[PDB]
Amino acid sequence: TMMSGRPGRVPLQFLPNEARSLPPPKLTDPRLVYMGFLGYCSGLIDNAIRRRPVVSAGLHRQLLYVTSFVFFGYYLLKRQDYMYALRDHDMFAYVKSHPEDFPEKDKKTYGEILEEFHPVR
Amino acid sequence: PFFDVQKRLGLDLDRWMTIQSAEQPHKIPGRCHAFEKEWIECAHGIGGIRAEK
Amino acid sequence: NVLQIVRDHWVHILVPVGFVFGCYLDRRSDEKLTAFRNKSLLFKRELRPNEEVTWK
Amino acid sequence: SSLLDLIWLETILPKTTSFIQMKMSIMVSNQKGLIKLYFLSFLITIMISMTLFN
Amino acid sequence: MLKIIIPTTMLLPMTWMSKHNMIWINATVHSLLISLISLSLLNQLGENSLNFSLTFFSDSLSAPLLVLTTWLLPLMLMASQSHLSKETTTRKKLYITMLILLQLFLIMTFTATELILFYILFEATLVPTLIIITRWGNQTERLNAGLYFLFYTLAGSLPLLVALVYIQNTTGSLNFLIIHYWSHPLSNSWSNIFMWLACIMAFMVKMPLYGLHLWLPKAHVEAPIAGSMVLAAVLLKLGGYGMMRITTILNPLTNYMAYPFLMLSMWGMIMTSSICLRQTDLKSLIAYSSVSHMALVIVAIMIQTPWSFMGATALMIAHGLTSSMLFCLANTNYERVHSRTMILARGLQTLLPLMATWWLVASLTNLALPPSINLIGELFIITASFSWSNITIILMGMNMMITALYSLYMLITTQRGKYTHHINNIKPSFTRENALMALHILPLLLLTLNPKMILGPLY
Amino acid sequence: IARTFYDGPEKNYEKTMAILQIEAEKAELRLKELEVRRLMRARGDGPWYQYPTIDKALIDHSPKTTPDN
Amino acid sequence: IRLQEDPDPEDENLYEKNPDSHGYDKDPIVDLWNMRVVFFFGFSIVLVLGSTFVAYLPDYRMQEWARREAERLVKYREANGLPLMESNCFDPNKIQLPE
Amino acid sequence: MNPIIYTTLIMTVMSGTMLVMISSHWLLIWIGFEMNLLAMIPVLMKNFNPRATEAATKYFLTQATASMMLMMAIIINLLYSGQWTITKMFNPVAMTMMTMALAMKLGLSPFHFWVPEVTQGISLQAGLLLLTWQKLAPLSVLCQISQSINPNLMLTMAMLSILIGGWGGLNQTQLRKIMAYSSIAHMGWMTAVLPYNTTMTILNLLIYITMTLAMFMLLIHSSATTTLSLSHTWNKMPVITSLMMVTLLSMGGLPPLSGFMPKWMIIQEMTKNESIIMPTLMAMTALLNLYFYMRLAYSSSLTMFPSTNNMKMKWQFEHTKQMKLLPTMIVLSTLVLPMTPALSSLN
Amino acid sequence: AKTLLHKYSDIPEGTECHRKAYASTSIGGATGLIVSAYSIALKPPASFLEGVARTGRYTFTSAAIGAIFGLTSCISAQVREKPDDPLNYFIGGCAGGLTLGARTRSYGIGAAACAYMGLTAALVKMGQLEGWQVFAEPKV
Ligand SMILES: CCCCCCCCCCCCCCCCCC(=O)OC[C@H](COP(=O)(O)OCCN)OC(=O)CCCCCCCCCCCCCCCCC
Repeated sequence: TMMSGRPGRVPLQFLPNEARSLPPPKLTDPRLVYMGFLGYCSGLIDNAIRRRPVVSAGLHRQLLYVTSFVFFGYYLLKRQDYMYALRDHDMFAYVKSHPEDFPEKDKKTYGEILEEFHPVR
Repeated sequence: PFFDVQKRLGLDLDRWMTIQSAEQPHKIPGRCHAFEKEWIECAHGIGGIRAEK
Repeated sequence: NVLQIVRDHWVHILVPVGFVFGCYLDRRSDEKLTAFRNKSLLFKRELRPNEEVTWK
Repeated sequence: SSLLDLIWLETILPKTTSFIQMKMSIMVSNQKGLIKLYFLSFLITIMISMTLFN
Repeated sequence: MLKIIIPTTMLLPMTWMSKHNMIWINATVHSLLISLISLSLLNQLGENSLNFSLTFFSDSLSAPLLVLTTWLLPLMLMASQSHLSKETTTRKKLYITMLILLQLFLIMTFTATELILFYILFEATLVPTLIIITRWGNQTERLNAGLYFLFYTLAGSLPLLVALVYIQNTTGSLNFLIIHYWSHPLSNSWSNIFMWLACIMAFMVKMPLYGLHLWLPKAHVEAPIAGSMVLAAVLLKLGGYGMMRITTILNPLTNYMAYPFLMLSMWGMIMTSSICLRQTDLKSLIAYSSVSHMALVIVAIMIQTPWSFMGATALMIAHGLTSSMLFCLANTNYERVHSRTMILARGLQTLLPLMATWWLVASLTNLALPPSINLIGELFIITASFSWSNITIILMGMNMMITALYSLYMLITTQRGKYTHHINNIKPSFTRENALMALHILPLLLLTLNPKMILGPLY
Repeated sequence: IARTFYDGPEKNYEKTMAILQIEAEKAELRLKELEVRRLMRARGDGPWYQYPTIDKALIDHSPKTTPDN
Repeated sequence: IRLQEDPDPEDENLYEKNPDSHGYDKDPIVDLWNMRVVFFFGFSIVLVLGSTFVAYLPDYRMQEWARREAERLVKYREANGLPLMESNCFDPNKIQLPE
Repeated sequence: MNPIIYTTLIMTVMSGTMLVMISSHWLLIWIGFEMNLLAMIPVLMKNFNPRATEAATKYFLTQATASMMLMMAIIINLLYSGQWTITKMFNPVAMTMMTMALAMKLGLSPFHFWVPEVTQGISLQAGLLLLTWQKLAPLSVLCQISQSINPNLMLTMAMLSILIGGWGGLNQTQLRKIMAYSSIAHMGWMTAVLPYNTTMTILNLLIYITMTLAMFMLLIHSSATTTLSLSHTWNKMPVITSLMMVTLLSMGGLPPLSGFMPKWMIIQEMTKNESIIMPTLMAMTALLNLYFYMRLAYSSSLTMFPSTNNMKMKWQFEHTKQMKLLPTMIVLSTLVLPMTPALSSLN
Repeated sequence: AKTLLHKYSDIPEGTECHRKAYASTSIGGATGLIVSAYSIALKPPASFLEGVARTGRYTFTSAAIGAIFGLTSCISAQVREKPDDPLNYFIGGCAGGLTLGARTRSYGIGAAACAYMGLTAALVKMGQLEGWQVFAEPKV
């Protein structure tokens, strides 16, 4: 386990207060659209299993499927973006704190670099 | 795996019984209370790897 | 019978509107890769008097 | 056609592997469901894990 | 590439919402429109590819394959119309959905810009093909054919996934542009040998390679007409495209590891042509001819010279079109007499003149009659192989002779001679079948007129 | 045809430059992340891989029954 | 016998119920319009229009540009007495050999 | 069984698992395991018959032995450390005993026979609950004690589980035994990835639970317990057969379905740690699982087996009971591959 | 098992062929004993004598395979004077496979065992040379 045990981690918290400094996902996000598509597919499968007209029966429950999937997907995307931002922040902090472990290397141009040539014949 | 409901809600379900240097009835000390206290105070807050090392 | 024609031949617009939407999405994706617009060594150019972007 | 394609190319990769998998499946699933037998197997596994694992 | 991707995902709901008697018409019309739209990808540059976005890009190698797929879909729809008359509406819509999903996956596979997405889509193409074969095949052996196909492909491709994730961890990215610009030589060690083996063996099993090819006759013989058309024309070219893409990071080790595969491919050309000489089934003959042509493409890719990649691309396109046409002709003959035996029906030139003409043209294109793109690709590959070594000319010459032999043998057996007396259900050829053959054959001659569009990025 | 259906080479050129920049940055970040993860797991002096230890707040410092606790 | 199975039906001939059949559908009108749309779209639109589009595709491969540049370079080289083709692709002054 | 008693026992099983997952004390974790087993036995013995009684007896014997081994490991760890908190165990022998006890509870090889035995003995709902919950809990314990796990022993048990599951599924014909061997193989995958990334372990757990729920609920809907019984479903409700086919394809790891995501992530994580041979063998061995999945799919969806005459009365009548969250579990088990980066949320 | 593997690896490759064969025979005997114990536990013998016979057959087969592999590999390496070559291990593995086929009286089993055992022995030698690890320690 990598992230668990991080200092300042409040248990059983889906979104801490520091996650509110990040841009919230746009409502037109392709991931949100895919979540809504999954909800619509679940509604169609529900109609098919229960032996109802697939594309015309249960419009209210299909709408509820889509809405629930979009809601949960939005919150899941917020948490995912927060976790990735936290990972990048920790990585950059450690790189700053350990310059001898992450040193800069000399940049030699290809004119100076010697590389072997392997003919194709 | 480990949903820390005790830490989240401020409960003491088993943390009283976790160690033998905690609050004992009638203030009865453990056999190795001093050694355990020193080990805990050394290893607290530095992580498992650093605590072992 | 005009409603019946629509009720039966409304599926013939799906592919055209999908093509239009795909072109729109391609343009919208191209607008996100403008980091080096008018900045390449080969095509760096002074803008015309009535012009703001070299390409869209 | 017959010797290479229909016989030996079929024998090397797909037929030999299929035969091996079938034999292993029979060996694995041929158990009689006897608690005494597979608890003795549990004991042997326990002893092996305790001794030859360091 | 979204302007091509989205219309297929709109073909799906259109197919599922169209009327029961309009599904074929709508699917064919809109597939033709999508092919016309996809024709715009042929306007490739000369130095670098067309980078639409971070996910999709088009190259001079990807564009002809995309055009071929988008053109091949409506022909498969016509063949499905032919052989699925008595099916129910829902099952017909499911068949069309399988074809549409396969086309969409192929388009995304050809336009993918990263190796892992390429692998995901290239493995995603397995499901629709397996479903089509094992569900709408006509004979008992379709289940065995599906099992062989699926397990050959997966046993080939899983080490490719392991190698790809290892390469990403080692280098940083699997993006094709990055792995081309940041390419470094591969040392001659056991680990590099096994990574080379993983990638190459995956694509060779997909290709297929001689000795790893039994799944091809098994699946092509037992598949329905649309499945055979897509298996031979496009799905066989995934291995060639992958090899032409994956060999960027395998040099110079490819100069040392290519010998076993080159010998296998050349002797496989010879052996499969000889097998074609003595086949009692027409579909098996066509399948083994496909194997021989793909072995020639393997030789070109392995020798890996600028004159060999152009020949490889041209031969891939030409073989796809020719094999699709041959399978369509064989399917028409089968649907007339309900048997795949070649010597069962004869005198078909006396009974059906126009089909005899189509057979003649298809067999002439199969044996690489100049100036067809089949011959263009074969001649480029032969010249590159001659530059590589001077006995490959002997092997190519004998392969070409046997190819002409079996092509004209099947032509003479099916079309010429005395008609079978007791076969009295040979109805005149349908306008649908004639149009299918014409739409197969005319693009070949047009590409002969303009050959620079299918010679790859090294032109 | 060029005016209607296509664009100039500058658009594709600079889009390719931007894509290359993004992909190179991502590859560098992936390598750096792998190095950071390896070092953190090896040492334990970073925010990651902080396995739990016994809390010191549980210790009772009140006088006991015997002076030698 | 082992099953209550239907006998294998005889294959239907489209020409029996419709001598003018194009082979697309058993419905005459649907068959006729399927043939018409296939022929029109495929042959006319795809073949003719795509063929002329590909024929008149702009020269983005820069073949003519390369020819003109080669002519210009050849003229400049042979006018000044310089070799037509240089010995090296890059500059040995900029290249630093290891020593 | 009274409905109130049944729901009380189900809630007791869930409360025991929750106590195991929230307790920081080894005694409390052992108490949770004991409560879980005690409340689980009647659930197995709900439908009373000699086979169910035998399955419950075997399950009780196995779980009691595992609990005794786990308590012995706890006591041994207490002897050398004097600590009750569940952390990295301070004694290798105690760690080995704990690992063996948890493997026995999970069903990892060579402790696997009771899994198909009990699964065949008990009904479909009992098997579903057994697999899901009784694998949910010990995996939580293992994830908590991951940093002290012996990689050699853990990976040996995982590979043995994968191989045994593949071969058993190849040879079996009963649907419940096929599901049991599938569970064994997936547990092998999870425990193979366990010593490197508990996040990947949890992701595999979630995907496996979703797919198993979908498959078991489809089997309950079709009321089929054998291959031939399932072979008649196409003549009554062909939609269920197609959904079962796509679920079987997903469980085999075929892209672009949801089942490929756990295998893909596990392969990536293991190859990050310079491990190639184990991921290669694990990937190649799943072909046996896919083979028996495909063989099961041939008999139900891709072909039409002969039917009977009373199936006409079956057509005349209609299914009454409605499964809960069946469409959601079907969708989540086949169409969540483009949502893979949510494993960061799972982290 | 670790001690036996350490002894086998500590014995030099191209030298001390008798000791290398002894180490391989010990490893094979241990494997055969474990297999015999599992076989008796899972499939009970009819009688004690039959169980002893089965254990002896399995142990002798495994020990013969190990001894043949060790002897063949060490002798090949010594005569070719080319250590660190997977071909020696391949020859030893095929020899062990042929020994198994002779013990089971089956030409097809012998051929398949030769092929598979030679391949896996070559893989083991390549892993020893290149530093491949089967059970990798958690690193990242
Ligand atoms: C890609 C193109 C295709 C490339 C690959 C083409 C195929 C190549 C391989 C062809 C097959 C070779 C033989 C493989 C199996 C050998 C074992 C075998 O066949 O066993 C079965 C049989 C059992 O016999 P049994 O039942 O006891 O009694 C009947 C008669 N006595 O056993 C017997 O009857 C035993 C008969 C043995 C006869 C001699 C066999 C010699 C050939 C095999 C060894 C070849 C070694 C090559 C080494 C090359 C090194 C570079």
